[PDB]
Amino acid sequence: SVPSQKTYQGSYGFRLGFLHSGTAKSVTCTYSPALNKLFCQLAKTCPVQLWVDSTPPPGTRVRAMAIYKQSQHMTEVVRRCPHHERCSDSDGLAPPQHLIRVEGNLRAEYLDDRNTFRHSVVVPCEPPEVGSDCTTIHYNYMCYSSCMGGMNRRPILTIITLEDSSGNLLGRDSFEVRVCACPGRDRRTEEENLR
Ligand SMILES: [Zn+2]
Repeated sequence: SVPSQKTYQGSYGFRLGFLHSGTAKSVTCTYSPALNKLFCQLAKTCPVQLWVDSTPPPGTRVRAMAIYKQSQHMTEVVRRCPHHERCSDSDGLAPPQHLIRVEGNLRAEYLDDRNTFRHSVVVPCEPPEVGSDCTTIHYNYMCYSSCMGGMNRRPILTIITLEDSSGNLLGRDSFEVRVCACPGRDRRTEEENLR
């Protein structure tokens, strides 16, 4: 009833990486290592790096799923709010209910779990291009953390799983996400509160 969020590098040394985008008030996506938390604007590009120590087998995939961070909400499926699920901002592939989309990858698949009813988006695990040491997936988050009737100000985590071709676990990592109007200011504020 609750997906695991335990960090697990596995046999391939799987882990995420994030750019260093800063906290200017204009920034659209920014990652806080101190908070392990990504702050982003609605529907803007969120680059997430995938790092491995060795190449996983052909057919390996990478899945993203959101859960509520607070235990008392963790069994509730994270979905878009009653407004956003109806705003016809379809990209042609993502169901309108799904919070997390993958940008610019026609091989992305969206799953509505027949048992848990949770949403996820999965793509094939690509090898780095020549001259590159990692691969990057571009995610979009399609509701604000504040959306009423949806996340409703509750924080979420995104869980990224490296999977084999059967969907078995190879690796796992995660990060908190806040989708908000001013990620730079909010990151600064929360890092200050932590200090
Ligand atoms: Zn919304």
